[PDB]
Amino acid sequence: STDLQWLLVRQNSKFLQKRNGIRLSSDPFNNNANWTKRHAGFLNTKAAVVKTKGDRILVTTKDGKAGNKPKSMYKKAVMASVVSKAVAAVRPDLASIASRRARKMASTLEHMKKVRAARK
Amino acid sequence: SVSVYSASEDKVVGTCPLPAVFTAPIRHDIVQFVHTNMAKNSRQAYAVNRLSGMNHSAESWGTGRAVARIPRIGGGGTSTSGAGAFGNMCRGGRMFAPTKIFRRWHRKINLHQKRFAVVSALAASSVPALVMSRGHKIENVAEVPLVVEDAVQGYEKTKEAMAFLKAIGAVDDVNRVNDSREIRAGRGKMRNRRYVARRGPMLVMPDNKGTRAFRNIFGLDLANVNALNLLHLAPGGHVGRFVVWTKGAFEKLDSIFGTFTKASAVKKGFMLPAPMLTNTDVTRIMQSEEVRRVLKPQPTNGFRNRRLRLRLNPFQKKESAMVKG
Amino acid sequence: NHTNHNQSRKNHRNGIKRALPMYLHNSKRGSWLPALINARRVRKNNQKAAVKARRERLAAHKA
Amino acid sequence: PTRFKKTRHQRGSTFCGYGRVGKHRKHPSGRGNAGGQHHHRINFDKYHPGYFGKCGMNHYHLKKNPLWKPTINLNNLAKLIAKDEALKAKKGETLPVVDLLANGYSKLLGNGHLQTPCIVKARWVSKLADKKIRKAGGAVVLQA
Amino acid sequence: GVDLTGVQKKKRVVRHHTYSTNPYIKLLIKLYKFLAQRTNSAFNKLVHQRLLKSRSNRAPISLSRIAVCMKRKSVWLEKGKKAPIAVIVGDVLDDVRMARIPALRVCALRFSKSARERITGAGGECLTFDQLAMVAPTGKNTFLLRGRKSGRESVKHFGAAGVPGSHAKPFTSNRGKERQRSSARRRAFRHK
Amino acid sequence: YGYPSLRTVRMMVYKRGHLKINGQRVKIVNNQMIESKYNNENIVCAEDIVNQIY
Amino acid sequence: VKKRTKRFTRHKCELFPQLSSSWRKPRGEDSPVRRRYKGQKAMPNKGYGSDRKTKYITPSGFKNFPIHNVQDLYMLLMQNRKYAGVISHTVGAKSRKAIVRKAHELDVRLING
RNA sequence: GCGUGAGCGAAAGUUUGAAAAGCACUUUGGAAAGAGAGUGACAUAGACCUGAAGUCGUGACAAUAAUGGAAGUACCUCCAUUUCGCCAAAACCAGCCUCUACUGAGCAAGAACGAGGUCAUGGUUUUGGCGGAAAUGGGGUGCCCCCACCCGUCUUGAAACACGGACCAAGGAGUCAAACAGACGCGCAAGGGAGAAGAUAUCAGUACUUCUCUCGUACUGAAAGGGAGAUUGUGGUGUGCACACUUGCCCAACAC
RNA sequence: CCAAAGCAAGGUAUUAAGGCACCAAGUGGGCCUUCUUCGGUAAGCGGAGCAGGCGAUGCGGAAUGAACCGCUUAGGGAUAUGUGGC
RNA sequence: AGCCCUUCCGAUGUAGAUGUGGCGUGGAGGUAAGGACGAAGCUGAUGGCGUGAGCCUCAGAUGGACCAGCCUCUAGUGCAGAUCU
RNA sequence: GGCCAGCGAUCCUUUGCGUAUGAACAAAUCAUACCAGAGGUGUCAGAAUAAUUACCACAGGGAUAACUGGCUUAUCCUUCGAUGU
Ligand SMILES: [Mg+2]
Ligand SMILES: [Mg+2]
Ligand SMILES: [Mg+2]
Ligand SMILES: [Mg+2]
Ligand SMILES: [Mg+2]
Ligand SMILES: [Mg+2]
Ligand SMILES: [Mg+2]
Ligand SMILES: [Mg+2]
Ligand SMILES: [Mg+2]
Ligand SMILES: [Mg+2]
Ligand SMILES: [Mg+2]
Ligand SMILES: [Mg+2]
Ligand SMILES: [Mg+2]
Ligand SMILES: [Mg+2]
Ligand SMILES: [Mg+2]
Ligand SMILES: [Mg+2]
Ligand SMILES: [Mg+2]
Ligand SMILES: [Mg+2]
Ligand SMILES: [Mg+2]
Ligand SMILES: [Mg+2]
Repeated sequence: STDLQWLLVRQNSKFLQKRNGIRLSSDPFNNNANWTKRHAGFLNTKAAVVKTKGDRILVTTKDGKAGNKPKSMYKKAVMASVVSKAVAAVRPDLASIASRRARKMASTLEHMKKVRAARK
Repeated sequence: SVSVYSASEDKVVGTCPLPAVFTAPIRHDIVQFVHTNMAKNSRQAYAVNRLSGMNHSAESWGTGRAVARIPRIGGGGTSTSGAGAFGNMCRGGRMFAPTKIFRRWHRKINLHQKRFAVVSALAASSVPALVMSRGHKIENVAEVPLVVEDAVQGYEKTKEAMAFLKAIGAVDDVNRVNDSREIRAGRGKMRNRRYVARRGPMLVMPDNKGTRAFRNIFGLDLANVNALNLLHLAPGGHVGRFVVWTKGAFEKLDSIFGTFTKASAVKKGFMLPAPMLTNTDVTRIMQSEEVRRVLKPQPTNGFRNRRLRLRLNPFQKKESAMVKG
Repeated sequence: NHTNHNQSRKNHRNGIKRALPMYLHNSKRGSWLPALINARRVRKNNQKAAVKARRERLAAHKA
Repeated sequence: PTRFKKTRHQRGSTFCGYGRVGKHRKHPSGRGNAGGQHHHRINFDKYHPGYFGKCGMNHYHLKKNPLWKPTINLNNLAKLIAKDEALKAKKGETLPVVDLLANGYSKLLGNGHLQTPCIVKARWVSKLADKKIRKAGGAVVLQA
Repeated sequence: GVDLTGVQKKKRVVRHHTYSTNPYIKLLIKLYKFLAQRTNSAFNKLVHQRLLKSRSNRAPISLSRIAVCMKRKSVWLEKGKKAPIAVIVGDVLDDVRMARIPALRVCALRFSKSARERITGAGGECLTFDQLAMVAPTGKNTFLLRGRKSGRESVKHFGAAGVPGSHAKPFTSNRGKERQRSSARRRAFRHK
Repeated sequence: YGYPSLRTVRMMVYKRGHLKINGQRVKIVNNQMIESKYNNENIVCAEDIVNQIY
Repeated sequence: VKKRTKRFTRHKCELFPQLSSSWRKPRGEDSPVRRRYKGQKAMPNKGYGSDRKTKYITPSGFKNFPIHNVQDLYMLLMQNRKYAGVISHTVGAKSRKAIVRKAHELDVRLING
């Protein structure tokens, strides 16, 4: 189970980034890069992420139904509480953060269009 | 159960049940304890010469000569004459505790813990989170455990095999290795360790006849089911390696390690250790309805502050009214 | 030299431990023997009636 | 592991736990067991009371193989009998037979409450074992 | 600026975390730490603290000693009361000296392969603390037990042998070395 | 030492008064605080305290 | 607002060029510093611990977090008001061009951009 | 190299550079050398990688027993951060603090009103000042006032007229083995474990196993020797978690 | 036990977490002082009893002082004190 | 760099004991990453962080090619003092 | 036993006492053992021990003399990796 796995990868894993004594996750699927069981979605039976996808917000999801078939264990879906509505569809507790990342993904996307355009 | 993806292509060639070994307990501490001690057996004696630093004639000049009483090399006509000698502190002198050829270089591990460990590190490779956790790029992998068609060992040419690795999606973790290769940091490089590179997928052949094309194909370690090595199953002593089981190597993986309920046919009376927990996710229990039912469901100075005193002594205002006059 | 200084201090650190309670190491043994031997004869009979008593309570409890 | 020695903890604390006074020497008393009858007398007498002296008859050239008489109690004969074979053993019926030399035992001490009969087959027996073993309806048969 | 005399001496030394490296103990402490805090039950508070103990202080119990202590407990139970679960925070070991045992329902960290088979040969369940929590979240008719530790051979060595009251076992590779004439010996008995 | 006046008792109990609670040194602030400490139908007020200690 | 802003220097580092300024606890009965006479240097102790919610916080207000490559920046994407990437000293000026025009696009702070 | 000798016995990295391309030629000098020039990507790479400390020279600068601590301030800051927010001041609320009675004029005596203080107290802003610079912080140097006995050491006692202490760099001291023990971790558990060795597959490793052996499950006696259940089951009793039931059973454990 | 069934024996104020075990170190030159003494002509002397100290501990004070006085000690601020002062 | 918050009590200390997701060193199994757009080393009114051991950054008008992080393993592992060499 | 002081390990010897061992077997002898005394360690919790060194030596000691200051009228406080009578 995940209770056991997390207690295995907790002291070390590819994803733990214990730098300067600070501990952030390199995990693709973590939302706030906080090395926590709530978030370590690579580990969780179910998981949700709200990364950008070329201007578009992307909301990768991982219902457990796929089980252990990594090639297809994760299911993307491109797309502001609506994204949170999708993420809660799989992980209800992740949603409050999944909304707030999903926003900050938007301000980043707006901020960089301002920056990428200003780089001209 | 587990589908057996063909080497030739994406399509599965059929399904096989998980051998009970993958259901076996994952105990990282034993994989670590066994790995730690097991890695010492590869290990090789070093020692200083029996009589280094001590190969001189030396005597202390005694006291009464305005010099420390360390032994001094005698004679004359040389730079080393009168030079201190033998003590660990001196040049050319002896090391503190000279190294011996009879250090305990190697270790005993109980045959059972060595087995508890190979079990736990295979069971740890059945779990994609642990296996991608340790470093492997498993994102293209069709499934974990990745069992694969038996004729994958029929390959002769190396690029027959390279075609196979892309098919099963393993090549992204083999690219992980070819790219991970560089000159070792530190001294180890002038000690025949000049190149370090990351562990990649461990193909596991049914028997010795499979290897040829998969030799040389760098970043692809080969393994034999009939001699699985915990030094390879848990590199670094961390469980979770990526293993490409061959279908033949996989189906006989309970013939080797046995069930929780049935002895190994090769390892004597060995039998998979019973989980300490029948229900290994404690958090699901705590949140269970059977368990939820039983759960248990400004002023400082009180004498001079007016509101504080009126609170401690409700009658105080009825008393202060008495004070007027 | 024989000064007893710092001794009652060093002794009252872990207190003067008070003596064992009378209900503990209450061995007889070196007790005036003839009494001691008759006491065995009674205590052994207490045991046969203690056990005989529990055998009673169970048979009584089959009801 | 050198990492874990308190050698490594007290790097910096000048006397490595041996004390500023009363300095860590060499052999502040003698080598080994020196003064077992002198300045370490209080020590051996407290802890190793029988240590000094002689107690009995000598046995020149002892041969322990002839002396080899390992024992199994009645209470432990289930260790030898197959649990499957031992399943039904009425005293008046057929019994499991248990050679004890095969199993590495020589005498048969008659300890606890045997109750399942067996025909134990052993070199030696206790006064109480052959009695108990019979009263259970089993039988020791002497062998060598 | 405070008398503290006798305060430090009253400080207790207790384990507050397991030294066990075993992951499952930690999922098992994770449970009963929770369950001990979130329930009013004193059973969870015992299973939780014992679970934090040394394997020294978690002594194994004979299945023989469960069958004894259990029937001795259950024999008095009023008819139609099923017997208590026999929880132990330790290993449960088979006993050759008791071939036939009652359909016990033992619950322990670990079972010998012999204990587990005899336990099920009697038809008794051999359940873990996981479903102990799921069947007895509270210690409801559990019968928590401990394995013995006085007969442990380490404690036979406690004290001195040479001291008159004592029957400590002297440390000796050589049994015949410190053997002694009856005359020269410490007095066996001595009143405290 | 001496014989406190009723006023001296008030000031200490109201100003400097601290209950032991779960071994905690707890500043008196509520009569709720006092009735919980003293499970005693007699001792409820901080006025109960000042009468007792006077 | 720090307890102590000064280093706790080793006693008599100033007289002996070889001694590093780095702290060693004084020993020797007669050490003026461990006997803690008032005119002497101080020793470090638990009491100089910094306030614990302002601890590790650089005057920028960020906690520094090491960064080595452009991927690390996303470890700070969602907590960019709490952590500030400090690019490692040994990343190339090459790669730093890439970390920096990307640490700009993401709104993550960098201590040495 | 040393010693009559037996014998003792060093230091030394040619690690310039990719290559010698190892500075031709001009110029001063008797020369060594210097100034140019040249080679090379670099010659503060020049017969030499790096290039520390300490020491010294020099320039500039602050300055006027040592060191040191505390706190400021003066000046400087190739530093940090912040601002285009920083310094202030006032207010409000809270907190906090300070500032009759009896008696025969006195006390052993109680509050009240009123007012003040304060953010190195909490919360409420307001208002101004400053904004290539400002601002806070750090750093440096000096000063001021103040504090301050050289450290290590054995010792009852060290600033000692007690020992060791010129500088710096590199080195330097609880190690390895083994036998016990306790503790802690792990494995299995009335068993545990192998060792030597073998057999195999592929690499002094891993995997595998026979047969044994060994510690243990039984102790005791000098020894011959003998060798432990109770009246389908805790030998009893006392005190004894938990649970059960409104006392039972008691685990362990101690005691008898 | 008694002559005996009765006797004997075993059985139906303030405060404060108590006890027990294991392993192990350092230590085993002490010194001063309080009071009490003993020896010594006397001592900054030898010896003890008691307690407290220094040792191992600063800080504040007695101008100065190992042990006197006050107070004993995390990093700081306000307040108020202690011994001592003005 | 404590899951968060709340309240309470303690804090000296030689010999000594113990703790420490305590510091730091050479090496190893791992992981992750860096480097001729300049590694290590060294220099530093380079600041920053940490009670601290220390780490980090800046700058070299230093260097010239290796190498930090993290978990595990290891040790010939930390020096003002030995009339130390 | 004569109140209370009047006495002593291990090894060994020796004496007694009631079987045991001398291990291929057996008896006798011898020896050993158990067991209980005795022989003694008076340095009395128990090595078996003469001087000398100014020819002397080493490790230390101001734990300890002379000496050197102090105190007192001898102490042993400083100093024995040296304070010139
Ligand atoms: Mg050498
Ligand atoms: Mg040499
Ligand atoms: Mg003495
Ligand atoms: Mg210390
Ligand atoms: Mg020690
Ligand atoms: Mg010394
Ligand atoms: Mg000593
Ligand atoms: Mg001494
Ligand atoms: Mg013998
Ligand atoms: Mg026992
Ligand atoms: Mg050079
Ligand atoms: Mg002295
Ligand atoms: Mg035994
Ligand atoms: Mg003063
Ligand atoms: Mg402390
Ligand atoms: Mg080394
Ligand atoms: Mg400088
Ligand atoms: Mg060393
Ligand atoms: Mg004596
Ligand atoms: Mg003296």
